[PDB]
Amino acid sequence: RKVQSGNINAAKTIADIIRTCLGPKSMMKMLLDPMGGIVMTNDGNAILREIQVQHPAAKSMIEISRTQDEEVGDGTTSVIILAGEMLSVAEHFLEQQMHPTVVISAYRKALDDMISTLKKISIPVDISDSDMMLNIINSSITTKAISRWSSLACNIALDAVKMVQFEENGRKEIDIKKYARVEKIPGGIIEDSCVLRGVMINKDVTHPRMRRYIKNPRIVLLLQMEEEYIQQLCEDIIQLKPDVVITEKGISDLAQHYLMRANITAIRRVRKTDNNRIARACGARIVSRPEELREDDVGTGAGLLEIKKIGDEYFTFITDCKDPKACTILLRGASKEILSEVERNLQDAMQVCRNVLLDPQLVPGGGASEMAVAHALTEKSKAMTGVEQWPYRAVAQALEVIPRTLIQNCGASTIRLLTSLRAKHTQENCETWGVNGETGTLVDMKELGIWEPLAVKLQTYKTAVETAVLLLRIDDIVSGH
Amino acid sequence: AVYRNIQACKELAQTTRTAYGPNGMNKMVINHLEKLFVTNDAATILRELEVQHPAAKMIVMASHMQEQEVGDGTNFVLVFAGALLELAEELLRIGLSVSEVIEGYEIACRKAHEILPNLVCCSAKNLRDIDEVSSLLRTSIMSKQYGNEVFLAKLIAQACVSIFPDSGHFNVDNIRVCKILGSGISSSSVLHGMVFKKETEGDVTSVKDAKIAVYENLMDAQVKAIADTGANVVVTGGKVADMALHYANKYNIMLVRLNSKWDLRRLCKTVGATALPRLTPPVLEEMGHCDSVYLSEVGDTQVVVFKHEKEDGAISTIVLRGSTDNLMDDIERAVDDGVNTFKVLTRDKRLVPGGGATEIELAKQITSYGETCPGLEQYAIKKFAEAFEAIPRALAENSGVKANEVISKLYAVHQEGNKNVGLDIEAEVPAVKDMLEAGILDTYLGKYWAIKLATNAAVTVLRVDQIIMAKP
Amino acid sequence: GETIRSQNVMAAASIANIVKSSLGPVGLDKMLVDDIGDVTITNDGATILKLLEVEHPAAKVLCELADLQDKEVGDGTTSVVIIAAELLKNADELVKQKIHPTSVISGYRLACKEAVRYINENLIVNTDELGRDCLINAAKTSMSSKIIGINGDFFANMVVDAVLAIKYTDIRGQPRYPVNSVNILKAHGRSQMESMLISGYALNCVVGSQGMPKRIVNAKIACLDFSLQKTKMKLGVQVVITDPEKLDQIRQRESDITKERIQKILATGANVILTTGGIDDMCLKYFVEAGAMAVRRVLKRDLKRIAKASGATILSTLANLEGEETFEAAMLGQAEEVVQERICDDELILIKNTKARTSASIILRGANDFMCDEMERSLHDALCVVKRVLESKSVVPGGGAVEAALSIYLENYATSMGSREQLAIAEFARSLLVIPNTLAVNAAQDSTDLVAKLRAFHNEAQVNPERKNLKWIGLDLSNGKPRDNKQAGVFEPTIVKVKSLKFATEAAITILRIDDLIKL
Amino acid sequence: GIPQLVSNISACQVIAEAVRTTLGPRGMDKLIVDGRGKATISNDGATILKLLDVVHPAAKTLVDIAKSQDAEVGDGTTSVTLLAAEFLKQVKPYVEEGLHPQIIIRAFRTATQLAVNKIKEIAVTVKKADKVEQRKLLEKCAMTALSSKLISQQKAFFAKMVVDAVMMLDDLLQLKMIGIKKVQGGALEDSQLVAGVAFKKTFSYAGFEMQPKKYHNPKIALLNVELELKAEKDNAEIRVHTVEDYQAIVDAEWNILYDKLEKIHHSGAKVVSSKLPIGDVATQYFADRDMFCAGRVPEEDLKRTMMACGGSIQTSVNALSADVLGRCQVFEETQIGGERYNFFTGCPKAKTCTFILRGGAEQFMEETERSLHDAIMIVRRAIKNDSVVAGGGAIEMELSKYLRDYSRTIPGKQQLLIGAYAKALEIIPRQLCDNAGFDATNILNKLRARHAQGGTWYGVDINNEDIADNFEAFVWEPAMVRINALTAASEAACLIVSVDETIKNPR
Ligand SMILES: Nc1ncnc2c1ncn2[C@@H]1O[C@H](COP(=O)(O)OP(=O)(O)O)[C@@H](O)[C@H]1O
Ligand SMILES: Nc1ncnc2c1ncn2[C@@H]1O[C@H](COP(=O)(O)OP(=O)(O)O)[C@@H](O)[C@H]1O
Repeated sequence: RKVQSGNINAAKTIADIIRTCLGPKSMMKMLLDPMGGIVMTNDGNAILREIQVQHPAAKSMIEISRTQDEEVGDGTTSVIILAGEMLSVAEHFLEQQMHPTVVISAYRKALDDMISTLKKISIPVDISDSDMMLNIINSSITTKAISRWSSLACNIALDAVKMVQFEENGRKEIDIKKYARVEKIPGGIIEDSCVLRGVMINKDVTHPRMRRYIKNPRIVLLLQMEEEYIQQLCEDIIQLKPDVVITEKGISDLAQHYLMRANITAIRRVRKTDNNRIARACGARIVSRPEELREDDVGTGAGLLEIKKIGDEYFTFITDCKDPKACTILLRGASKEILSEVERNLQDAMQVCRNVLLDPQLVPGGGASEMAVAHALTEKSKAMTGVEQWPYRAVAQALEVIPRTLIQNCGASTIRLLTSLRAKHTQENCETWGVNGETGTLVDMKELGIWEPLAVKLQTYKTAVETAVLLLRIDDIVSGH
Repeated sequence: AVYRNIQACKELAQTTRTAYGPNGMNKMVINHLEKLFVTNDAATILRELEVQHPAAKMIVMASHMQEQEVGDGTNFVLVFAGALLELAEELLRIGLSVSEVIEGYEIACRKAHEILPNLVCCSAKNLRDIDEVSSLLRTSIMSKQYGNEVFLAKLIAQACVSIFPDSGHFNVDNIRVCKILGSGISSSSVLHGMVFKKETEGDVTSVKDAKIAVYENLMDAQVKAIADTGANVVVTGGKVADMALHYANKYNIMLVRLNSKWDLRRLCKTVGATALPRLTPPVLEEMGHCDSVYLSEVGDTQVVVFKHEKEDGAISTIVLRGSTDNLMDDIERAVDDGVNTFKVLTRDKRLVPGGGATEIELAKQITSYGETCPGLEQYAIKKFAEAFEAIPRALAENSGVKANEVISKLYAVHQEGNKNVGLDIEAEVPAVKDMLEAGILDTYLGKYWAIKLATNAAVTVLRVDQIIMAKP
Repeated sequence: GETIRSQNVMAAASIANIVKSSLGPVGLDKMLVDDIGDVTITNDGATILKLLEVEHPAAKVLCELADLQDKEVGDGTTSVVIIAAELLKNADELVKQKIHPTSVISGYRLACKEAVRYINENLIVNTDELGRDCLINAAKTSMSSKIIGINGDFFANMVVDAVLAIKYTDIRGQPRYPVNSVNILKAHGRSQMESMLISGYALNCVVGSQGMPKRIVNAKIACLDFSLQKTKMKLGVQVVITDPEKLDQIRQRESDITKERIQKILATGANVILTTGGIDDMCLKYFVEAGAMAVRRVLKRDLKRIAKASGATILSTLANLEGEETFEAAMLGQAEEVVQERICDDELILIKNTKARTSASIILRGANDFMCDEMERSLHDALCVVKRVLESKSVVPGGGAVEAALSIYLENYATSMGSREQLAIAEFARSLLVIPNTLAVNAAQDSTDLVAKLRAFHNEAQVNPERKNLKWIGLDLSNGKPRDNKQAGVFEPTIVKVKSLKFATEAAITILRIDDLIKL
Repeated sequence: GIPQLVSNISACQVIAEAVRTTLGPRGMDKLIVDGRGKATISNDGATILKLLDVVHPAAKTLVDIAKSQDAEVGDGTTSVTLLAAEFLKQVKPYVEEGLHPQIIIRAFRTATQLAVNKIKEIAVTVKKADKVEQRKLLEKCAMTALSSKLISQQKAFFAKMVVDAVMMLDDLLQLKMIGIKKVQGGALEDSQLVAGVAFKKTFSYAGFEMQPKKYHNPKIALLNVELELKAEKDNAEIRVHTVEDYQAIVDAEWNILYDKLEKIHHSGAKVVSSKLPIGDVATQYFADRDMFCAGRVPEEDLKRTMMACGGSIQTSVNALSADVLGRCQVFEETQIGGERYNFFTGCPKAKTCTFILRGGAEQFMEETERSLHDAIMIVRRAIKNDSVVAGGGAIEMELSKYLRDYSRTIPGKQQLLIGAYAKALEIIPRQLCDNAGFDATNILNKLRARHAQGGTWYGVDINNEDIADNFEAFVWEPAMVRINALTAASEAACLIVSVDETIKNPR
């Protein structure tokens, strides 16, 4: 049992760090760097990322959180707290002399009940209404510098995921890494930012003889004996008379001598993902090599070709008036610090739209979703025949820590309000009577915008319980390779 | 200094958590007089175990109050109190105040006093039948002298039935204990009046004299002074001389030797004969009154019996036999535990099932009350119900069965409405059985005073938060 | 010396404690710390010892012990180490009792002989395929930990017929089963009970144009990997063309070659044409006229099973080093009916009555992919359980039934030999009780009770042979109670427990013969 | 809880280790020296624990059980000790494995009654089996105890003396009643048997040619008066200057001795015995009045005479009368080895006797002194209980197969506990293999397999290193005393496993 208890204190201490780093009143932390420096951040994602830990059970908590950051850019603070609080009940592991398998079956049984309980307090959303989506996304715009342009961030965040979603395939897959490439352009301000309705390539301009502005471009996707192939591979492209030569690999110096002779734009170092968006934008086709081109490899339907030097930096705009399962964001700012604020804050809002569009269902946040769940499992434990009911009730008492931290971070009497918070869920409906993060007192969530998506909490409790299962399944540490 | 007092009280629970129940363990007691003893009675452990921690002294003083108005439930004071403070840490570590817990238990203490009468399954018929006493007494003897509950349940039943017709006079002082070195329990029996082990030192087998005295030619006139005063029964404390032994036999004076001082003072308060220090002075005022003084031979051993033939008679003495003095002491406590069981039943008779039956049935109701009762005191009322569950856990651990399977099965039968269900007393069977059919019934009035004391002791401890020395 | 005996026993005994709690399918996981610092987590005993690095000589003897068990059986090696550990732990006390290892070694070798003979005297041959159930019960009990266990009888019956379809001996009365199991498919059938069993291979592709008939009764099936589209020489080397006029020649000439390929391919008469790289759009038009069933961009791994089904040869390329031929009467198989069924949102191509396939396909029709995914792993794992049993020519009831039965026989056999070897055979059989004594702890049950229940029923089997005695009583962990494997279906092969107790008794003798340690 | 029990497991094993090498007739000896420096060497297990005075609390538990086994039986208390310790040894790995201690008490209480049912069902009654007179059967069981000794050649002579000593006593038998004297000189076959009480009679003072050694019904006087002239008890010396006063002083010294001697004649004593010596001057007064005088009698021999003649031992001479003077039928003196021996045969209360050994060495009588105490008890317990079982650890091997085969059908936690109770009974024969120098490996491995082949009385042969049917060899032990020992050991172990925590008053 010494190894069973070692994973408790290994995770209980990690949860203690980010216990007060939750909510809009999240407390800051002081991390002493080895060079005497101090970082005064408050995000639990970056705090534990730099802190080196000695126990292996605590190192798994970091690998689990990073995978959560890719799915949803928030809520990861509670992922470790619930997994740390679930394992903090040592009365049922060692003092009661129960097996770990006894408790794993109890948590897995409680997992299926928590999932159904969160869907009972769900609510549909009308994504067609941009005003109803503004109340949802504002949960991340508050307490930020982007609050001055909240309406602009709403238009940039909500409409961008609509371009990535392809609802004809049935699954309605949304991928931010491939179809939502966010790029920056110097010059301008946050107000000057807009969403490009097409593809933008970050290729700088090397030669002066290139088509600067064309309203109907044409895109083509792909000493003696040395210049033999170079002149021929370049002469097969001008048969279609293009305006921008988009190559996958790098172009040689002599092959560019014919690209500048033609006074056409020369683009290179383009991914395979990037060319498919172009082929779907202007209807072109990706050919293996330049020598086997056909008539279909043209840019009919393209918006315009512009490689203008905007903000002392060239940018190839090949946008169009279509949404070819892709999008491109144009972030404008006077400085890099301001650009770094809008670039990262929109990624927190852009991922919230991903959860709503895949499943338009919300949940009452601010401690309301936990009490709605913990109240359902407590009454169910009195009628659950089996020894698993005891650890089944510990989950009802352990999930109360999420609202406990929000009231404790505010400084109000957490013991007085949390006990009365149970009565609101006991008598009245569980979909209301939440907790105000800023004020600290109780308030209903229908009147406030603390509503979180459904996919954020589903991955939370699935990964919070799965983390405790993986840690309680351990009983010995093996050293060797 | 609250966490240190709670942890100090848990140290005392483990010294009596395992000695509780029929499958309970014994404890290797070593007397202060350099003597070895082995027993499982919790009252005897604390008498020798000097509890020096002041935090736990309140629990011991609560057990002293368990002597008045009741003679059972001492382990309830030690186990139920330890479980309340043990779970009290779970509330304080959350952030709850110590004062809200004090007022929370006083609410649950009253709530349990209202739920306990609803669980009274049966009551004593008070028919003064031997089968009535022995059938109901099967619960109190076990866990004190286990395995020999058959003979003991019928012996004491004969002593109590003799006193119930004398209504308003039944007490533990009427049923005294007299043990003799012998074979075992098979030769033990019950007799009326006062019975001692030392046989008649003199030659008199029977004498109907009234006056009893308690304490070469000269000594022959002094023994005659006992006869001149009208007394033919002389009781010497220490050894008796060889010349004084024969002088009592000449005038047919019954000589009796009582070495133990408890035997001497017992006569002072029954017949009235007080012990005089001088060498047999002629003092008639300090002599006693007895109807008949005769010698009886019961169990192949002569014994002096003071039968009050003329009076109604209310003095009972159980004649015990046993080859071991250490083992007969364990029977001495079970006899006093059974006599005090029915001493409470002289009042209004109410009987509840034992074996953790009421402790889950009482917790199942208070827990449902705590869920529907809002306020800042519900956290304390909930743990007051979960604190009752530790008493089943005490019996499950001593029975060698996993306590987790016990609480689940006790909750499942009561969930379906099957009341009167307790723990199955068997190591190979983690199931349960009906306590009503088995004959396991505790005392209602004992639990009313036991839950009252264990809550007041736990509140008395939680009210204290720091210990500071002083000097007058 | 004796101090070296005690230190070598604890070394091998502690190796078993690493894989002790991880015994059985409910085994606990453990962290594997490598030299770098990574943490690999698993409960498989075989994978633990392959990465376990413990610097001690007595422990490396257990590594070679596992190598032969991996090549001989390939499973259950975790139990080989725990039995051997108990023999050394028990033999250590005998050395303290003034007993020589030779008397202990001589007793253990005889005890292994009677163990193999007693098992052979209580075997059950490979039977109960049709007409008797340990078949439905064999698969229904294994799939209880998944969501598929709602209706176990409906899903367990499809596993019975799947094993019989993959049954072909081919060697002197071999009967075994192949590695390629029944390819399990899935679709949205609006409910889990719509799972349809197909007694034939199913290709998850579509023909494209609807004008082609979906009823081909021709037995000739054309199987090709060569794409009939524009054939490129190599994706790394492109044919150099110094004239745009010459580009149109090779462009139009390539379409002219397909006009000759489309006739030579259909000259075989095969209406079922399957291409891996794809079929040209102009070439699909000729199949609508002739009425051939063509499918483009078929998975090569799926085509490998179709070629194995109808017996076709996988034609890599039409160019046979001098020209371009279609390999007539080589890539053609023989089948009876290929009808493209209309399944929910997927027109699956069903194949029936080929030359020789010995396979099937399961359409796990459900409501969503969350259930069909969990249902696919249950049946794929349940197939291996019945496949492992009905291949081994003779099997034995496992799950604590073999080790508990030997606890009484070999203990009674020890009371017949004597000759300074009774304590060795007495403790050799007592050591085998650790297998159920260990599985009881992993099953969250009382370890002392369940082992006594098995020996309580296994002893009555030898007192009298009457039918009242409970015989062949295994131990099920899903319920924590003994059960009859004859009714439950918890069977194991014969050679496993034979070779398991064989090397476990031999490896313990090898370490028992080590009395001193010489180093350099 | 758990660790306090393990401390008691090992605290009791050291007590078993103190008497582990004493099991059997051929056991090892120890040397326990007291505070005075006195040497005490004995192989008896009960005597070892009486002088050790172990102050450990858990150790005194088995001491109280052994004393009860000695008070009732007087032999076999070691077997209660080693068995009580082995029940704690085999359950030692099971205690630390998480099993409750109270569950073990149910197992020993279950296996103990299972043994009594098997012992009473297997024991064989032997009263007049095989049509043999009981004198021969009591001689057959007795001679086997004397074999393989220094008196193996003339064991038939000594075997007949024991059957005569028991039959001369009444139905009530007692081992202490039959006294054994040791006299150096002569051969082995010259050992005599006296039915009455006798003493060495070291009286070598005057009184020759008189004091007849024959009497019809003599009155045996038991005094403690030193009748010497210059005695430390009687004397007279008055230091004065007058000369005529000295004649009265020397006359007063003779009157103190003589006036006390007249009380011996007036009381009616015919055979006057006294512990303190009697001088040659007092023996003549007994010789003149035709009186028998023989002093220098030990105090122990007179206690056997007080139980034989039926009188009482008086210190003073004035209290000598007919109340304390015993009687007998045949009082005669012998010449065993030339030394004088007076003895009273045919007394009314002749419950005791005397047995004088002979031999040319002091140590040959020591080994004979030990063997006779073992042969008497066999005759004492053979007539007491005709239902007996095979000796030499044979009964312990029967229960090992029955309780084990019974444990194989008892599911639950009682299996390995009652099963371990079987292996715990193997300590008795294993010690007889080691305490006799034999190889316990070959014997127990060959002995346990004999029972499955059909053996029911085979046991450890203490003489030869082989197995033998101890029942056919007339090596028997009582069936009930074996039950009283197993019930005593089970009660001894159950008291230890019932303890889980030690409580001590701080003093
Ligand atoms: N305005 C608010 N009022 C009350 N609670 C809030 C508010 N905003 C956030 N919270 C709570 O803070 C928790 C953490 O939110 P967030 O910071 O988005 O995730 P993380 O802390 O993991 O970065 C949520 O569970 C939510 O219930
Ligand atoms: N046969 C039994 N079955 C279950 N519980 C018992 C039994 N006998 C006694 N107990 C319990 O053990 C605790 C102590 O019992 P008892 O010895 O009668 O009182 P005390 O220990 O105060 O003298 C009581 O609460 C009682 O319920």
